[PDB]
Amino acid sequence: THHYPTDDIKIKEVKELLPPIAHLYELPISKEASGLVHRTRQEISDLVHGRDKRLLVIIGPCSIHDPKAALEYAERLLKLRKQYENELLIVMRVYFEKPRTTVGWKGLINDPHLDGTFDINFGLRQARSLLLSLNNMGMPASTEFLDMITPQYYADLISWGAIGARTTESQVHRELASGLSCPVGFKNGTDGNLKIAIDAIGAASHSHHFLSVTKAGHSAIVHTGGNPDCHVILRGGKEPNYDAEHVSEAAEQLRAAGVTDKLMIDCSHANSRKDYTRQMEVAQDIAAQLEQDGGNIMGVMVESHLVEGRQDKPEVYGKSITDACIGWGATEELLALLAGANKKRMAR
Amino acid sequence: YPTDDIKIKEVKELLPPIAHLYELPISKEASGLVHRTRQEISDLVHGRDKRLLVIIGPCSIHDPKAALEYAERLLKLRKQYENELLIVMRVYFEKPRTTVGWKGLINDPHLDGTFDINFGLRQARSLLLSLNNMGMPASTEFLDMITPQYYADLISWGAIGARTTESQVHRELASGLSCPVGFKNGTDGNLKIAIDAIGAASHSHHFLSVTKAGHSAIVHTGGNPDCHVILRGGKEPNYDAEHVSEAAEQLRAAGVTDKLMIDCSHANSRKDYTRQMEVAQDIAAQLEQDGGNIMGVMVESHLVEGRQDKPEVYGKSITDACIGWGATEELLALLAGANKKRMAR
Amino acid sequence: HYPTDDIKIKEVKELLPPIAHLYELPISKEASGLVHRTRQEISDLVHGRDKRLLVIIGPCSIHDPKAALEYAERLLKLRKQYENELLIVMRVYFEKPRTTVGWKGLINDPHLDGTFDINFGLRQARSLLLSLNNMGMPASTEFLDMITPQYYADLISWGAIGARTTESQVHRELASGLSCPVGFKNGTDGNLKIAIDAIGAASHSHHFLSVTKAGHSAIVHTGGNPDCHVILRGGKEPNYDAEHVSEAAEQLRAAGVTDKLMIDCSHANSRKDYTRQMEVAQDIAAQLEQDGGNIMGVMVESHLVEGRQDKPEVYGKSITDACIGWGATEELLALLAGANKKRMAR
Amino acid sequence: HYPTDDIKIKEVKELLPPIAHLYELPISKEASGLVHRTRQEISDLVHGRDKRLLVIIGPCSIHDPKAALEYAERLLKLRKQYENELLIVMRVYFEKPRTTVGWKGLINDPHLDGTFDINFGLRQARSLLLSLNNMGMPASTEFLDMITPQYYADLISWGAIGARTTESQVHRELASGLSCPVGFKNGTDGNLKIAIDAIGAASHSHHFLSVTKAGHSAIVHTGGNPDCHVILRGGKEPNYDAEHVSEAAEQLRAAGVTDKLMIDCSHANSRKDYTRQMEVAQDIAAQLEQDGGNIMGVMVESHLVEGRQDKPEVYGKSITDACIGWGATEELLALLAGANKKRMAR
Ligand SMILES: N[C@@H](Cc1ccccc1)C(=O)O
Ligand SMILES: N[C@@H](Cc1ccccc1)C(=O)O
Ligand SMILES: N[C@@H](Cc1ccccc1)C(=O)O
Ligand SMILES: N[C@@H](Cc1ccccc1)C(=O)O
Ligand SMILES: [Cl-]
Ligand SMILES: [Cl-]
Ligand SMILES: [Cl-]
Ligand SMILES: [Mn+2]
Ligand SMILES: [Mn+2]
Ligand SMILES: [Mn+2]
Ligand SMILES: [Mn+2]
Repeated sequence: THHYPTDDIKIKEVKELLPPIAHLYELPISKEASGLVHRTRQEISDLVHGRDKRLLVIIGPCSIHDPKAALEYAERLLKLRKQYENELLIVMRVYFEKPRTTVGWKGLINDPHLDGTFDINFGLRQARSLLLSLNNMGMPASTEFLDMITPQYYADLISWGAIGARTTESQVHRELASGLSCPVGFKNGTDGNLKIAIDAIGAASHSHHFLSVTKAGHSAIVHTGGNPDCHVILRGGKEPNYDAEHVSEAAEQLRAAGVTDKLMIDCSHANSRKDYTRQMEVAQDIAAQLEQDGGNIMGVMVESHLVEGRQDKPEVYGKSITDACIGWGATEELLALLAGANKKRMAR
Repeated sequence: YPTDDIKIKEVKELLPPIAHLYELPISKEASGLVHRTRQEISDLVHGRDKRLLVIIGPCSIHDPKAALEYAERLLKLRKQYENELLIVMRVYFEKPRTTVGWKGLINDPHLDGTFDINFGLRQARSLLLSLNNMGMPASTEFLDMITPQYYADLISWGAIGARTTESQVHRELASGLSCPVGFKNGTDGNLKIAIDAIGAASHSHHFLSVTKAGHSAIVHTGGNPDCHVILRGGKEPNYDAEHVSEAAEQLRAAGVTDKLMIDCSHANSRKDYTRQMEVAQDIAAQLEQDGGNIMGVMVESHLVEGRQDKPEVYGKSITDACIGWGATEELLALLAGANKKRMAR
Repeated sequence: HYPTDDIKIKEVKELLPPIAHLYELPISKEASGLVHRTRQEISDLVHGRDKRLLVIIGPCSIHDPKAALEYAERLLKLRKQYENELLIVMRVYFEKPRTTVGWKGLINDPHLDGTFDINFGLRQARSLLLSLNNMGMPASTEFLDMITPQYYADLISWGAIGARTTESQVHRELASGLSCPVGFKNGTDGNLKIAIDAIGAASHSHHFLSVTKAGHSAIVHTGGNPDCHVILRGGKEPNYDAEHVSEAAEQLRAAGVTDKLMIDCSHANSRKDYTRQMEVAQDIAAQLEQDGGNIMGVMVESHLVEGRQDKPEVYGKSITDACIGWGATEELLALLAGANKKRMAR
Repeated sequence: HYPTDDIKIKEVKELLPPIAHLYELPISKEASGLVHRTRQEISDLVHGRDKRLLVIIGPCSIHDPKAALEYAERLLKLRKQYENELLIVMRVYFEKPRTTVGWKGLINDPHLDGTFDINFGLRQARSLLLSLNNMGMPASTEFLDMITPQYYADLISWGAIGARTTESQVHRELASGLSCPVGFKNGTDGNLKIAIDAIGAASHSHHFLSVTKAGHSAIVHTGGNPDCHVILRGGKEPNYDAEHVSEAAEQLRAAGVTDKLMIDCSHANSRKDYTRQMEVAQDIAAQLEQDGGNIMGVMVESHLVEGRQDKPEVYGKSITDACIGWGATEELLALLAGANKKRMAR
């Protein structure tokens, strides 16, 4: 050439996203939602720092692919949230995407129509809409943040947030966490590395900068204040790491690092060895721990839907199309089991 | 009750990419150097050419004057060894860290906690343009999904670091970077995350970023066919023939390019800069014997050797310790001679 | 350091960008067909290819979307009724420029209380414009600035540049890039030269500054607008009569631009008296019956209820210039249709 | 789906936001001081708190920054020499509006070749404006649209709204938020009322659409500009003489706005003849000697070299309106200095 091309050589298309502010204008957080979010955050902070011995329970589908079923799930769960409010602090898992190495559906935000149309403007509007409806009905929500831009669209509706095993060591994700309004859980690494999560809590506690967009949708540098409400999530690795031996080892490491030694345990994913029928075993092991001692457990995580298992196409209502989940009946047993176990712990 | 930006001190709009692009447009010559160098590196990744890519330079740039002088010296050697080595300057603006400390030239250019990013972005672009204009291609690590909009048009080779190789969004980024991309193996030696990254990054993805004009955007990528692995050590170093052979088998097994890069520094030197030469000597011996799966090396080098906590000495690192200029001359002559023998078979 | 920037500015507030409104209110297929078709139909009148009369008719200003829609439903019946003689397009002006303090219109101040809720005002304007086209009623508007068109010009079948801006270079540059045909009003005191010059200017390629659909400062490069014409709206004295029309047509021909024009029955032509709009229309009818070859359109200020009021108390009654009511509007349209039917039969 | 959007648009491209230019060319302390003081000094003249004569003087249009700066160096000596009698501010206008095709000025088309490199034009305009303020020469300009002021109004000590836009509502809204004092020109044909009306309007709070310094669609809420005044530039006939000044003053007083005004020596007051600016100046000088209490300023079109040329071949000679040369400028300023020196004895 004269001028050889060097910009966007491997880019098919860049399209504007509607700014966060457009979504916020259509769907402003209500007074009720605001109160629920503010309260639930403070309450979760109390658990993280050992000021309250109630058990945080992040529970719900692996991924949200159908708002209607999410809203029905929320209705059922709400009754249990209330029933168990003295023993457990129940928050719905509302993740819009499962990260994956191979190609496949990129979730409800990226691809709301489930057909590779990538209608993100729609997806983001749908995602905000659901999160607002959840908070309005009295069901707080949690989610995993996969990038540094989506939080501007709906983090104001999030009571608890996660950074996944594949990004816990990522500098920029730690930076993000240090500025999220909600408490944040850092999952241990894919193969069980706990150190990255312990390091992440220390890092995310401090002030940081990272790049994102303003609510008006423009390139921005963000200066964080630190997030003092971070904690570990044990989700297994090569072997599961839910039992008392592992919880006690993690707590030693946490204390040795001088960060909170209250942690959360995932009943699904690697701790269930990718088998949804084993989540109850994990919970039952956690129940047992809480009865004997369990001083370092502040939370658990469970993959649960209306209907159990999984499907590869979205044919059955309330049935996951990502990781398999325990159905509603087992959800009822699992929660009873945890509430009764924790009732005793709080009394001791 | 407030629920938004509870833990945010400030959100500040940046000058858009178009502003920096207006002040510092890529020149014709620089676009040719970038275009050519990218293809040349693609040829190494895909086994078309047997020159050895050498990504060499400071751990991190904290002073552009010293980087330009470094580049001037390096350029003569890039030219001298062009039939055996494809020399490209390491121009990394930041070293990621867990503890508190300096966040690099882009984030904090004045080295004083002022975080003058607009200036940092300008200075980074300015340096990269100057380097390309003098004949020196540049390489960098991309730590997020927005900075590439400011200066990726000037980068001939990019890296994704050990701590981000497994991150989905960073792989999605890699899938639309105009340059070839190296993925580093995990902090403790995990090669699979890099092998998976190359696979993921060869496909078309979507990720969020900004347009050149600074507006929140969705990016639809075409996939990046020119990705490869970088061996940078783990619990043990992984630079030797035995580790190379195992990585190459796993790469072939995965159906991705089995040509890789070996970092002489970081966890392969185990943070002793004086051990880089020893790693390079082992690499040289591999190239002389066979070394068919090696397409490149990485070396942390500066004008003056070692490191210092404050930028007192000119041309000396304030992040990881580097070999100095004399050792650099020796290492490059060494690798040139060894690869000459490889290429002749 | 002394401050020198924004010294007399209370506030600068970023708006929602056009793309935000366009996403909530995309133009429908049906509204697109109507807009596209009506612009071409008007082009054909402007250039003498069709002899139907363009009738820009409706409220002085829109202050109540409900009444606007009711007005449209009634007007639609007549648009259809007279479609062989008249091309009826609804007047949908959101603001009346004024010199003194007062309401700045439905876009700038939709709540009519000086809250200046512009985001709401732009949304409601777009929404009203979309509902109008969807029911079969094309819309017309005056563009007062260079940024508002990005929010709703896609919904506009005919656009005006008023007496106070016809001579404005930047408004001529705007007109040169508007998707719709454009009418330029003669000056406040009757100056026609500014409108003739405007047509010439607007037919050529220009640049002017605005925003992109995403809301970013932009330079706009236009193709030129071949479908501009003049609008006679009076001055010191009215200029609607055959003798004024005749002279304006000669001056248009001498400038090498279209000698087909529009006559406003209202404003300075009615001497600010809405009960004279019918007399102007009667004079126009008499011209169309005799010859009237240079008339391609008329403008009428019309509402559900006649007159004007200071506060919006009575439903369907103007809060800006006094308009004829619905009954008078039926008579005025019958008169014009009847006169033009005869013109078209020659 | 028929197309309805941007049908007659060739291209919309982003403009660098104001903040990009402000980052590269921040106002200096010195320039901020000069601007601040000069604006204050001019408001004093507008309201008759001081009796020095504002002289807006310089090229019709800027097409070459080098000549502009050279011109400024020469003017600076006389600005200093006459500082007790005259307040000399350089005319730094980047474009002359026109009806026919031709050069669209230094901002729109800095390369004088039809390439419309507007980013470069805005940059060059701000650059020149900053250099002028830094050397000690304050600057004045005409604002043609609602966006360009965001790029350099912080460097402007006096602004003009031209004859073709004085009646424009949006341009009055702009004026009401401009940090400098503003002169409104009488109409093209001599109409003074639009300018008197403009002063009233611009004194109040208004809204208008523009962009934020960051380059995004915005609504601007202004505070009102108390420092507006009329500029008499002729029309149907020259309006520089004592009788016309007296009529204008009476009319200003009746509208309850400042009866201090500016008289343009050029344009229609010179009958388009650059050799008559000295004659107008002489008439003004005789008024200042006798009484001239309503005069607060004059405008003059002046360059290094007299006359005009179609192509920018000769250095320092206008390619728009013909100007007096540097020699006649020296004579014209000495004349006005001496006459106002006498006026100031009363
Ligand atoms: N708005 C986020 C914080 C954030 C700001 C800016 C960018 C990204 C995230 C929260 O309230 O948690
Ligand atoms: N501009 C980048 C690709 C990219 C586009 C958009 C966002 C991020 C990265 C390149 O040429 O490599
Ligand atoms: N979008 C307008 C033209 C326009 C573009 C940009 C700014 C202003 C107006 C139309 O289609 O008529
Ligand atoms: N910045 C201008 C005022 C202004 C603001 C916004 C838009 C246009 C003009 C000044 O200081 O005079
Ligand atoms: Cl934008
Ligand atoms: Cl656009
Ligand atoms: Cl602003
Ligand atoms: Mn899952
Ligand atoms: Mn390093
Ligand atoms: Mn009216
Ligand atoms: Mn002139």
